[PDB]
Amino acid sequence: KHQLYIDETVNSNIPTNLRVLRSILENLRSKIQKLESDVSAQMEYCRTPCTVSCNIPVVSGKECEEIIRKGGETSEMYLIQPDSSVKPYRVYCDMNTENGGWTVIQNRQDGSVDFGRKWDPYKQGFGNVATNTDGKNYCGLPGEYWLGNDKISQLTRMGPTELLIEMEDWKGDKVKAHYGGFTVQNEANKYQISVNKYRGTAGNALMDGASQLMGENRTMTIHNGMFFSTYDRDNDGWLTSDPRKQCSKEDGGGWWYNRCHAANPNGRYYWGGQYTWDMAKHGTDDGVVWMNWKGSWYSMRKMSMKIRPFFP
Amino acid sequence: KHQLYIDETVNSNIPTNLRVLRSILENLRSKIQKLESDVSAQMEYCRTPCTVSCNIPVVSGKECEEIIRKGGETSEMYLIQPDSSVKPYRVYCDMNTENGGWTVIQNRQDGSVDFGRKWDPYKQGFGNVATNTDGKNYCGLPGEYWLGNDKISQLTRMGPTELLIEMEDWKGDKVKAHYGGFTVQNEANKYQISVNKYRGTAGNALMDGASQLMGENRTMTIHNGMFFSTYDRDNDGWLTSDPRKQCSKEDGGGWWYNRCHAANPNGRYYWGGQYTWDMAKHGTDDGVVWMNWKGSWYSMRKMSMKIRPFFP
Amino acid sequence: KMLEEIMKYEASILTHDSSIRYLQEIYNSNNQKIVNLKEKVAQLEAQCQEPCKDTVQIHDITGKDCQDIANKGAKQSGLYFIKPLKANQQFLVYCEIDGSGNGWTVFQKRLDGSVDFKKNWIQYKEGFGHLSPTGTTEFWLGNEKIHLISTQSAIPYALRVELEDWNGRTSTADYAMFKVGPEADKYRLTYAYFAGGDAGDAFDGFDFGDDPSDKFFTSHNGMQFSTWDNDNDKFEGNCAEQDGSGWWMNKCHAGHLNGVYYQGGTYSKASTPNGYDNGIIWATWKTRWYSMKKTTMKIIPFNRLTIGE
Amino acid sequence: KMLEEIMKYEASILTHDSSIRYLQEIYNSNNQKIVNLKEKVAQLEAQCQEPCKDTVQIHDITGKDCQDIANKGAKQSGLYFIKPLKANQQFLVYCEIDGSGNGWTVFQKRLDGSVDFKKNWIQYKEGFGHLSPTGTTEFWLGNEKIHLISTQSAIPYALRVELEDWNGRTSTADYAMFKVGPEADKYRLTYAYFAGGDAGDAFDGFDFGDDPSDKFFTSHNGMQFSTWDNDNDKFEGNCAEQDGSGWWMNKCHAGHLNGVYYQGGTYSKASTPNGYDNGIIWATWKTRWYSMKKTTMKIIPFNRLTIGEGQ
Amino acid sequence: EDLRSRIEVLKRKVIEKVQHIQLLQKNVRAQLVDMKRLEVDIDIKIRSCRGSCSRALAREVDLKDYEDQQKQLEQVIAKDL
Amino acid sequence: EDLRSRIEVLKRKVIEKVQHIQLLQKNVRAQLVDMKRLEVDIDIKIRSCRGSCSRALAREVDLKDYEDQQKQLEQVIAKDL
Amino acid sequence: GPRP
Amino acid sequence: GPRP
Ligand SMILES: [Ca+2]
Ligand SMILES: [Ca+2]
Repeated sequence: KHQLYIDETVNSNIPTNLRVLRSILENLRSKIQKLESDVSAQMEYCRTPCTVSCNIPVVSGKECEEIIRKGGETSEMYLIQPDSSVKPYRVYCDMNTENGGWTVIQNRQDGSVDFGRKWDPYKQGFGNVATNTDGKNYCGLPGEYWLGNDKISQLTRMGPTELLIEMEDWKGDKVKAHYGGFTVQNEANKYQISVNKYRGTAGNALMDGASQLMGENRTMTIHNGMFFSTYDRDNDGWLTSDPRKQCSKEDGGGWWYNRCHAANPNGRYYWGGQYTWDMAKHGTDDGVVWMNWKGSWYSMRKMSMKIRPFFP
Repeated sequence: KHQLYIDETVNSNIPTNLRVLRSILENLRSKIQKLESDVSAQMEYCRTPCTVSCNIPVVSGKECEEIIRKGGETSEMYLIQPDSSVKPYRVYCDMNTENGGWTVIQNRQDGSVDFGRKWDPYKQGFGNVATNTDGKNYCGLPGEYWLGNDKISQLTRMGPTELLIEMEDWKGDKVKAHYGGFTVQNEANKYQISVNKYRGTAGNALMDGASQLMGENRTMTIHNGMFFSTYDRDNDGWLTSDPRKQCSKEDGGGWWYNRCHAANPNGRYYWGGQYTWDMAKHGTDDGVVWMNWKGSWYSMRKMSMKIRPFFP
Repeated sequence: KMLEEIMKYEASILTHDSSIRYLQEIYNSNNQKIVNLKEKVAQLEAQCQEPCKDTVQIHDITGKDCQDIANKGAKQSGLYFIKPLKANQQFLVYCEIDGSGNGWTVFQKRLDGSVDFKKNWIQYKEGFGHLSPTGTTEFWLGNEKIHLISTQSAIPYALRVELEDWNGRTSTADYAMFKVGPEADKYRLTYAYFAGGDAGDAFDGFDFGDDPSDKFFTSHNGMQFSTWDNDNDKFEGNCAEQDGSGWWMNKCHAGHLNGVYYQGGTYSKASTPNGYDNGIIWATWKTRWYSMKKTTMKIIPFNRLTIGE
Repeated sequence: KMLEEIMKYEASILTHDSSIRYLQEIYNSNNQKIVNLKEKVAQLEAQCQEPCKDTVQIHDITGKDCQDIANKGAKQSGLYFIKPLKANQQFLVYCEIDGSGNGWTVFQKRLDGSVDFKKNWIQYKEGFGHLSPTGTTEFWLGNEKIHLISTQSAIPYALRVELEDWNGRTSTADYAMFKVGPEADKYRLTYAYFAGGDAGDAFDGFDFGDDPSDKFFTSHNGMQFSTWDNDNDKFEGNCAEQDGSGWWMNKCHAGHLNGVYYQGGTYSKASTPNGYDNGIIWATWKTRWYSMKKTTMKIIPFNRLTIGEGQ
Repeated sequence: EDLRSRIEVLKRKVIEKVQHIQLLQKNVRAQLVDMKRLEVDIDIKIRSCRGSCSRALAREVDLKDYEDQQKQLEQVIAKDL
Repeated sequence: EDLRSRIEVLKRKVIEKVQHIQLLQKNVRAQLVDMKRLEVDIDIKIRSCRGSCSRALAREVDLKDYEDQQKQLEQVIAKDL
Repeated sequence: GPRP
Repeated sequence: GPRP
């Protein structure tokens, strides 16, 4: 008859459509307690810190290369002093990859260090340079670290320095990206980056931007010529629409972002190397990305950056 | 006729026997003036004395022998100190005759020193130990001297000391008289002399007396066992017939006289080595004699006495 | 079923309504939990920003050498940076400081055979091995650095050897006016004389009997430094290459602190490659077939021992 | 011719009689002359009993060393007897005393090449040369004695070298805490450090160029004493015998004060026997081929130099 | 006026209510989204705590429960009124 | 009594006189003796003054004149009256 | 290590 | 001096 209004089916409709709405709103209610617990535990674990006993090698020099020349041939933590004015500092030296002499400048491998740090930490450097092996007297293993922009700048500026960037997905495949020319300006020039002569299997995300993207979008991902940006201090390619769009953000890595990136070695360390926007804190490409290889939404298992004076 | 008495021949006799008596009594009268002059001159020469600059050798020891052992090998004036209580004194050391080490104890060679001295000078010592050579910094030449009785005594009494006496006539011939044993007592025993084991070419005037003399006269010239006698103090072999007979006399040497001598090293230095009783002040054997060799009336050109510890 | 089916439904909307106000208690509570949870993990993030603690610390006190440092006011044996007078760039060394105020600057230490001393020229010139603040690690400081210190100011330096057998029995051996030349002199070794020490002047050579000349041929004073890739020894066949190490050979040795590390001390001709002894020997103390358990060579200004007023 | 021949004779006895009373005037006069003449030569004998005057005199003031003597009240540089504490028998030395009160006890001096320093062990142990109160005579004092003084009491002694070229230009070189060991230590030489002096620490070795090792091989601190008949040098062939002297070689020298004395200073390889330099050289001041004109090595208690106070 | 005149005096009610439901599904839609995102953040921040702290809670994550729940929500939200 | 009675009044005279001569020859005999002896003594004492004085008179001695004179004296003394 |  |  005239609009029978069988919203009595709703008396079978609402019930079922509420049997879920409960089941989930309660499953969340449980998930919280576990995490609450999980965090407490960790805070307890943190009352006491991690330690290392990194005995110092006898050989030393301006940097890794010089060291290898001075007979130092084991890949490990070495003490270097580039400029005869700088207080010497620890660094990890890869003494065997492409003939060795590689001053490790950044290293990712197990997500043990927060890379989402402000301007200062990136300047000074942060993280763990090296760790003890099984129980040897020395620190032959590199930890995750960032040498700090100042040291990097100074180094690349002693002469022709070449950057070597290696990475590896979660299935053990490994590629590399090599640049014959590599430079990082002083803080005054906002650690402005510059690269040339790329040669490698990884894809030139740095000079050529994202191979997958087109025109407008592709060049806005190129990093050559970009400035360094930390979530607190931003110098990327953007419209200052207030704290709105910023490539670098909360716990997001400091890097040379253009109108964002094509590669993000200091991004977030997602496990398994697979993530999604709902996983991402900001629904973005948070990860330890290299679009030219695995594209977006894939945090590599391993990512490293090391230098060496060219000496052509 | 009855005693013609031709003492008129006396008027030719006396005249001639008076022509001499004048000529001589006047020639003497002339000789005096010369000598008067000669003495005067010498007195003028003596207003100003003779001098020497006897620089002192670095090496030293109890005596010559020790010195030669201590590296000192040049014959010259050395400073020795026998007993660690005695004020060290100068002495000439013959570092090369019979292997050297001879402490020169008396030396005659040119008549430059009065040896006719009283008791005291013989005790202390007198004379010139050494003189400068051509013009060297040192005194390498032995002058005429007498070490002095006390020193000699002490020395010969430090142990077995052997005496070596050398002499040489005016024709350059040289002999020696060596005695394995030699000793001289303290002043208390009047520097009583004693010798043994003679060995030499000069003749043993000291123990055996004069080879030329017979019995009575020969033994009265033996020196062994005699005492020392200076003209002022006499202890020879004699009859105290007042100041009459004394072996040692005016300007005559001090020596170990028996009923006089067989050898007189300290006698008077006659030139040419030939003399006569009328030349002799007292008509005696005044000279630097050694009867067993050149008998009496012969003053050698050189005569020396030196010692050295035996060390058999 | 008029006001019968509908009777069962006009009030059945308040039956299920106990899942609307009820299902907003959770959303408002769960939401809040997270708000604070975010805060909690925020405290956690803070907790871990710091890197692990490296137990190796270095001292801010520099000097021409460990004694100079000891003077400045150093009280503990540790790693320090020193820059010798003629030196251009400073470097780390291990300073041994006693309570008496003596600052030993160590240039060689063996203790576990953990490091291989079969190193070439460059390596022996620049230094190798590891520095620890507790001197519980073996290393070689480097001919160049040794040269630099033992030569600055040119004021009496004394070398002290310290050995220890596998029986915890020790023994020293000192050498006054110790010094090592520049590379142009192939880092030649020289000392004025053997001072005290109960271990014995092995540097003076020793008579092994094999031949009568052994004695000279085993002295090291005046000898130049030698590595397998750089002869300079008196032997007409390269001791360094044979005995495998870096040392000042002279038709080989009598003292050999950079020799092969033999566990337990006692070794034999068969164990050795070329057959000749190459253990850490020190002839004047033990046999040429007894490698020490520990070895240490440190230097200090000579006056620091020949002390007085 | 009765009272005619006899007349000529009875009064002719009074003619010749003028030669009896007359010839008793002379005998009574001449005799008298001698009486006094004897008296005269007697005064003469008196005049000469004394021996020549030896211009060399020694001083009655003893001490452990020249400075000690300088304290006692000595004012002049001369020969003195000193007996160091551990010494058994005293000995003569030349003390150099200035007006300021410093008593330098000299142990070596060269100035005319008058003495040969090509002496053996014993000779270099006991001393040789000559001591003069005017220090105008060259000599070597004797390792032993040097040892004794520089070691008695064991209180800071300082060494001072003084050279002088053939141009009257001088220069010192000092060394604090100088000392020489016993014979059992082959009289080794050691010093704390080179103090002032404009001549240069030649004892520290010198780089002659010939080889890079020269520099060490010419240092003398810690070196033992060496003579042709007693090696003890670092050289594998005896510097002492070759360079002909007594010194503390170390594969030879850079400073050589007991070297051969070359007149004029400048010498050459041809002049030398073995060809190597052996003159009195002092590298940090002149060439290894320039032998000094004068050389002097004296010592004094260190405290007489560091100023401070006095007592 | 109290027969079937009250059909609508019941409708605005069902309307005012179904809308509250519509508001909810989008509020939990977001809540879900927030959770997944945070579980992750946490998982990541704890591993990061490994390089500083003495210990690190051995974990993992299960976006599955999150995923299949998101799907049940959408499976419902896609229903008009 | 004044003829040849005065031969003897002349003899005691020649006697008293020849005796005076006999006295002289022995007085000079001695004088000669003394001289030679003294010439010598002097010659000796002067050389002896060499080791003490600045200078020493260069001399010698000639006992010859002395000797041959002694001989002339004796050659005469050996004559009776 | 003496070496012949 | 020093020697070869
Ligand atoms: Ca060889
Ligand atoms: Ca030698």
